[PDB]
Amino acid sequence: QEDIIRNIARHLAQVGDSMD
Amino acid sequence: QEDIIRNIARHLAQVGDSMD
Amino acid sequence: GGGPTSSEQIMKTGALLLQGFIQDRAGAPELALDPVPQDASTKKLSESLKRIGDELDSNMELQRMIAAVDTDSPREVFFRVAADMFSDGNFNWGRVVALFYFASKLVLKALSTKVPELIRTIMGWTLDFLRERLLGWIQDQGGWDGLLSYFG
Amino acid sequence: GGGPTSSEQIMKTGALLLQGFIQDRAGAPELALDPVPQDASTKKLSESLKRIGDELDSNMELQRMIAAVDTDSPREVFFRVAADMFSDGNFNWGRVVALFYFASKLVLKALSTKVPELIRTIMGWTLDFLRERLLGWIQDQGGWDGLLSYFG
Repeated sequence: QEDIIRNIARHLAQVGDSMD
Repeated sequence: QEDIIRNIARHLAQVGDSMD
Repeated sequence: GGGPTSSEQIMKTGALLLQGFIQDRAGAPELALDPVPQDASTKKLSESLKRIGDELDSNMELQRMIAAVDTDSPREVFFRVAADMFSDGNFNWGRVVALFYFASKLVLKALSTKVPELIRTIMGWTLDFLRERLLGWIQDQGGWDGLLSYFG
Repeated sequence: GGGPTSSEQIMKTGALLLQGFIQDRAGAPELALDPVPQDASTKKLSESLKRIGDELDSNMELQRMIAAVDTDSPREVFFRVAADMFSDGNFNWGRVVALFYFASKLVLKALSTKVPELIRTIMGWTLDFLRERLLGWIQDQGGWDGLLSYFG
């Protein structure tokens, strides 16, 4: 689970960064 | 969870019964 | 009364945007949510948020990843994701927006577990009443096959 | 040496059918499973099982229901389902077949958790070796952007 959560965060961070 | 498990069993029992 | 830069205004507008955003993604008249009051500028912001929410909903791989987390303890999940999202010490509006989006998905995931338990609770009452008050009559009908007959 | 009705033969043939069935549904040369030895009659049985396995795989609602169980403790899950399936005291071959099918799905669900942890374990070794033995050289390249250059 702890790795699934990490994966989501980093995809969200990436989505967020790619919005610029 | 305990209800999810019950649901699967009863669908399996039903599949099994409907095989006849 | 501070302007846009005051923390007062930031928290106030933040709560309005967030709530409007999560409600819009949560949408049976019984389940109708009251609109958040918004001036023009906050309205434009909410529109933007809703469009981005819709594009993010289209990424199936993100949806798969979100649905795979166990939200047995959603608060723990929320703060882990948030911490991780901003761990590198960088900020941008995209990340804030994506965080709001994750909060709205957590509402829907929580509901996915709350609704069956709500159903179970009310079934408990109903079947308990049925067993003690109606079962004798239902037996006289020969059980639920009687209702088959009744409906033809 | 008992015939078909002896428990010896029932357990022996049962293990052969079950294993052949689960292996067939588990199918990269490294992941090739050795065939179970079967006389003609056991072979016909396995064919039948495999066809039923394929039809059951097509019921998307069953697949959704199976994937929703938490197999944190798969043994507990297995015995609960089995007990429930036969709780009414009835038996038929369909139910036995559907039980075999559920066992094969549990293998695949267990693998779904085992494989990422296997990957994590080997990454642990690899990154540990990388950190202590290769990092200095990789730094001299300016990190992984060096590999970008190398690949052009």
